[PDB]
Amino acid sequence: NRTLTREQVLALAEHIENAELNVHDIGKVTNDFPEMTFADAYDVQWEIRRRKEARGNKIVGLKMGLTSWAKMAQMGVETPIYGFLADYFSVPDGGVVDCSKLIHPKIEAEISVVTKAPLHGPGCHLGDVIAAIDYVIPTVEVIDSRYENFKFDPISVVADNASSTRFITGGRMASLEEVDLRTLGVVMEKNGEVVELGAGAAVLGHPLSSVAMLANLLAERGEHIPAGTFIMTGGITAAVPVAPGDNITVRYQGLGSVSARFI
Ligand SMILES: [Ca+2]
Ligand SMILES: [Ca+2]
Repeated sequence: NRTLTREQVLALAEHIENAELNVHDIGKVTNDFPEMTFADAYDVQWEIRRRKEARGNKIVGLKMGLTSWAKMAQMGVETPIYGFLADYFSVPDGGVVDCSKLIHPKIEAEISVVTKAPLHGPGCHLGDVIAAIDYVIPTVEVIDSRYENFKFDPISVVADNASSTRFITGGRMASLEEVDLRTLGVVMEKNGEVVELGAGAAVLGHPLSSVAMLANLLAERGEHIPAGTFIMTGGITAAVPVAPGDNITVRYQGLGSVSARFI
């Protein structure tokens, strides 16, 4: 289920990573490799991860994309996608984000978890995930597809590390006992204006399901979710474009807020 030669995987990873590192968009790689499979794309993504680890970057978490059934159906895929988070993606609450290093960023309000027990697929579901959750963390992702197109293409997006670029953690880190992740409300404010509202249920119906799906996806490549893994479970709100000069704050009910300023 792979159509790329290894040379192509390596060349694509370099090409796609450079778009991120050098802050410029590129054509969707499925335009030059229309037969690219998800296995191909994950090979490319994991190769980008390897490139980053090889230069000393710590991989500090994972994120989940396409965590909406409606969006999956629209894309004609049956599962979400994942990407990894590198250490330098991290932005502190209230932190300043330099858009000169970004292409056309948007933010998404998410709830992250840190696990305290290993999780694996296949066949992982909500019930298997609950005991393994240590705490939850309000997290705003900054996504920034390195592709210049308008169509979301899941395979290219996977190769592009699911458009990962920054994540902003903040608010209170709460145990699962304190939080109903389905009804967890978020309010995204941009420049003083409420621009998106959402509830955790927007992530598959239950954000923790995203963790189970991640375990299942990782299991396809013979990986799992080790205890202590930080996982951004998916966009609760529609993604909101940001630009220099923007200030955003996302309030999480009962868990404080996550803010960032863009320059
Ligand atoms: Ca996201
Ligand atoms: Ca805050």
